[PDB]
Amino acid sequence: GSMEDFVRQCFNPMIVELAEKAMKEYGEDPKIETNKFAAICTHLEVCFMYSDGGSKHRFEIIEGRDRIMAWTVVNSICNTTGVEKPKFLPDLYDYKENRFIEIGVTRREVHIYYLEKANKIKSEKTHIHIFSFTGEEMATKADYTLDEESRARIKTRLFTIRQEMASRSLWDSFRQSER
Ligand SMILES: CCCCC(=O)C1=C(O)C(=O)c2c(O)c(O)cc(O)c2C1=O
Ligand SMILES: [Cl-]
Ligand SMILES: [Mg+2]
Ligand SMILES: [Mn+2]
Repeated sequence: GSMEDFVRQCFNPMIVELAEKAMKEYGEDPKIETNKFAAICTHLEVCFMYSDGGSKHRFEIIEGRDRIMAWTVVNSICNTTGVEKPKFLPDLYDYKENRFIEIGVTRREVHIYYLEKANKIKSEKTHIHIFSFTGEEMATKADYTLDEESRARIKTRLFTIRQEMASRSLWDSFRQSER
């Protein structure tokens, strides 16, 4: 109950509505699966923060879009470059280094998640980039895409959430709840 409260206090209304949508599409109730709610909100925020990271329109956002537009963006980019169309929707496209990006956000250790992602997606083409709430980060062939300045600004936001969750005692539960 106080997590739902937190979610609507801490996150911008656009992120909140996108999350509710994304959850209801799998039949999960945000008022009930409140730890998934917060987890989705955070993932989306990082995506949006990451996309502002570098040069102006360095990145095309794919996450947060409906499936048709999402795929329109993908199919369009593979048609005009020739980079292998992926088997799943990624999170961004990097116009500077011509590759898609999967972004992950983990409550566990950053190596455990990176493994699951790598095996989950296969397609050697795409890029992975994990963040934690404790400031850890792991990237594909250790290539961190953004500059250290913008990267820290994300990890700093992720920490404050961890703290502000802990402040309301919600964190202990939120950390055990990742599947
Ligand atoms: C299990 C198969 C279902 C697909 C799914 O729910 C996910 C996404 O669409 C997605 O876009 C996604 C991230 O972007 C992500 O960073 C972590 C994830 O765990 C997911 C997902 O798990
Ligand atoms: Cl807000
Ligand atoms: Mg969007
Ligand atoms: Mn992702």
